[PDB]
This record gives sequence, C-alpha cells and structure tokens, in this order.
Amino acid sequence: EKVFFVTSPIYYVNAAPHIGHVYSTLITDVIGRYHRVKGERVFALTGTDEHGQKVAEAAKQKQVSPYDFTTAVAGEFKKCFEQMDYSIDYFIRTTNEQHKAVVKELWTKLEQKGDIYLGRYEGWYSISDESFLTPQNITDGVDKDGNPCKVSLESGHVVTWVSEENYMFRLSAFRERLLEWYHANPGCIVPEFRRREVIRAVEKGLPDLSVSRARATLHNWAIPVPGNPDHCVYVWLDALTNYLTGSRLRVDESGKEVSLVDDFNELERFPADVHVIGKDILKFHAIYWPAFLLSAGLPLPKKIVAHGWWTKDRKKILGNVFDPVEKAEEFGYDALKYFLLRESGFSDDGDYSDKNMIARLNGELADTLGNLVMRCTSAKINVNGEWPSPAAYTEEDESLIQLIKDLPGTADHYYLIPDIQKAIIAVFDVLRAINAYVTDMAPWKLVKTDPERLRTVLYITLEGVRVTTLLLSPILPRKSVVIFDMLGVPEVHRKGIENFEFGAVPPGTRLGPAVEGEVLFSKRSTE
Ligand code: MET
Repeated sequence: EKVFFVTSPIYYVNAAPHIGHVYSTLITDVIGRYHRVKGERVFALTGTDEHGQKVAEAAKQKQVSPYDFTTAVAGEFKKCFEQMDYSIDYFIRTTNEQHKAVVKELWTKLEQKGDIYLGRYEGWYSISDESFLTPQNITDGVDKDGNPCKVSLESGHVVTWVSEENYMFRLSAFRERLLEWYHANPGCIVPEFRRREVIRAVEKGLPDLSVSRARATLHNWAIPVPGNPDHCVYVWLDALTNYLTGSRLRVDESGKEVSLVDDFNELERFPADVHVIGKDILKFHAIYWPAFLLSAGLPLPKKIVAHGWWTKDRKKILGNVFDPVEKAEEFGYDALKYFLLRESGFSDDGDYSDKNMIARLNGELADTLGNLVMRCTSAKINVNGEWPSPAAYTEEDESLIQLIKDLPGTADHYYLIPDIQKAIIAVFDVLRAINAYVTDMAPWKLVKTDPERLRTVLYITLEGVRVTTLLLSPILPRKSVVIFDMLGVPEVHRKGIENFEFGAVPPGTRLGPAVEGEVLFSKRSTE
C-alpha cells in the first residue's frame, strides 16, 4: 500500500483559467475523492506551468514582468479552483524554488546516465504548444495579420523554424523499452484507441529530443541548465518534473509547501497511479516522460488517462463562451460537475447546450435521484421518520436488492479504469430500477393497506438510495452530504468499503430533520 497519487496537467499561465482547465482538474478531483471514499490515502495534485517562451511572450504582450504576470495569473487559477470546490491536496507552481532543485537533480541524473549530449535541432517548432514537429505534422495557414505561414496539423497554431545548438536527450534509444512497457501494461493508457495511437507512433521510430534551448530564445524565462548558463531546460522537461516534485513535498494544513524530501519513497506517492491529461498532450506523458524516468531509473506511472476537447452548441469555444463559475452559480456546482462528467466520455461529441444541461438536471438529478430521496423520506410515506425493519423479501424485492449489492463492484471497476461516465451511468441504472420498484409497489397506498409490506419496500428503497449516493459522492460531494443528512446516515457510514455493503445502516436509525421548503435539485424552466 502506498498513497494513491493522482495528478492533473499543470497549466500554462499565458491566459486566464477556463473550462478545459476546470474539466481536467475535476476529473483529477473525482478520482481522488473516490479513493478517499474507499478509505485510501490520497494525494491529489494540480498547478501551473509558468516558464517558457509562450508564457514569457504573453507577459511581454501585456507589458508586465514575467514574475508579476505569472504570479497574478497563477492567483486566478487558485481562485478559480478554490471557487470550484475541489479537494486537491496541493497546487504546484514551476517557479517554486524546490521544484527548480528537483529539475536540476533530474537533469543531472539523465546526464550522468549518458542520455544527454550537445547536438542541434533544425526543424519546426510550435511555440503555443511548446512542441517540436516534423514536416509531416505542419501545413499551410495564416498569421494573426492574415499573411501566409505554416501551422501545426496537431493544433493549428503558427510554427517557426528553429536552428539551434541544443542539449539532446537520447529518446531514440528508448523505443524498445517503451514498447515493452506498453505491451506488458495494456491498461496503462486509456482509452484504448489512444493507447494504440501511442504504440503505432513509437513503432515507427523515435528521434532524439531537444531538452534545452539557447537562453535568449526563452527571454531568460526558464531554469538554467546545470553546468551551462547559456542554455535553459526545455519547458516540458521542467513541467513533467512537477509530478516528481509534488511527490516529494511535505505540505502544511493551509496548503503551503514546507519541505522537499530527498527521496520519493519517503512520502510514498511516486509514481502517479493516474495522470489525468487532455489528448493534446499525450506524447509528452506517454512517450517523453516514461523515457526520462527509464533513463533516471525511476518507476513509471500506472495509468495515463486522456480525455477529449470541447464545444458549446457544437462550436469551438470568438463569440462563444462557457464560464464554469457562472454556469455553476446558475445551475449548481454539483449539477454542473455531474453534467460535465456524465455528458462526455473520451470524445468531443458532447452536447453542452443549456437545453441539454437542463434536460439532465431535470431528468436525472431532479426526477430520478431527487424525487426518490423525497419519496423515501416523506412523512406521508415514512410515517415514523426512521429506517424500518424489513419483513420477508419477495422475488421482486430480491431482484432489486441484487442490483444494489452488485453496484459497488461494478462502479468500482469503472472508477479504476478510470471511466467516470460509465460509473455514473451504472449508478443511475440502479436509481432508475429503484424508482420503477417504488412505482410498482406504490408505498403511499401501503401506508393504509399493508404497513408490514411498507416496512420492506421502504427499507430497500432507503438502502438503495444510501448505496447509490455513496458511490455518487465523488461526483456530487455537497449534495451527497445533504442526502445523507436527510437519511440520517451517521458520519461513520458515509465512507469506507465496509459501507459499500447492503445493510450497513441499522433499522431504527432516525431520519434527519425536515426543513420547511426542502428541495434537493430544483427543476429549471425549459428555456
Ligand atoms: C506536465 S503537464 C504540462 C501541460 C502544459 N502546460 C499545457 O498546458 O498544455
């Protein structure tokens, strides 16, 4: 056992935070929350990528110091994530002095291993992606002016020709070991088609990789190469190292880093159990990073999960915004999170209209979950305001019980893939089954007609709501608490695999107090 270590990418601070960053960090957050619910030690990590030409030039364009610009924008990222109400354990910044030391330490290992030489890069480079590209991965496009230029096929951003004496990492020498790693861990990249992409790309051959740049090109906004002040460390080698840095930082109660340990084993976090990333940055994580780790003799991550990129009303996000805080203030924080995790799987296919948002809010959160919670806690149905003791189970009772008992196992596998969408769907399939059982039994009639039968129906329903809610708690962290409070579930029973079990809450447990205008999810007007 070790600390379950989950990460998000660290984001460029060239501009203000937006939905892409909020989405990636949310996924990271949800994975961490699920493992805490299982009672595991978790360290969840996010942060900002603050060096490089991209960032330094964005600061120049605003006519501000790189130190002042990065600090200000990093501040906006922290404020946004705070407001999004994640449970991230640490926010790292690559300008941190302790991160810097770790980067120099990793570089030195790579050099001492013989995997870094002085050579030349002569080729295309995308500043906006901080990415080296071959002629096969560029094409014709236009400037900011509208003059003809070359652009990345990858991303569409302008590319430039670089010809510089650079320190080069021997990535070509790691091809075989990388292929061995992919084939021996066929779950290590998710989803499967991105795993195939990576293997196909590495099968073709790998060139060596420039890991430094001449200091002027960078506007001196980068980590100097140890032993050679004319060169700065490639922003991506610096950036990827944040995962190692974060694995080695002791953090105090307020979230401040207070100490860098010498050895990752001391904190038991490294290597990451899951790196959450966008598809745009797959090669850095699935090819370069494991190669750096193999060179350094460090263990490799267990999973890399790469999600897709987004649209609002089937259009690129100018004249089309999606501010997550404003949407969350509009429809709800947990509701917005549910929507983002339910609507998209590993694709760009998601309908992010306010229409579809309202349809899921009303249909799934309000009509399926909320209505159910209200039914089984209603004083008109649950006359004694408690968990009743069930009488004998019918076959129908048992079919539903069986679904509830099976759910934790199924949801668990989905959370570990990870495929959060599938986990949510599984839980809601069980919520729908519970609703249909309740409709079929009509407990409102049973109050008058067979109060004994009602004890059974009502107990099964409460327990189905409790289990589904426990498994939804990583997705609806605030609302799950409210639900548990309404059900009167003691704190101890709100986490731990012990409580995945059917029957964990005893009969006789009292419900929470009923507030005057109780409303868990408010249906919105279709507009
Ligand atoms: C080590 S993850 C670095 C990600 C990069 N800063 C980006 O925003 O795409």
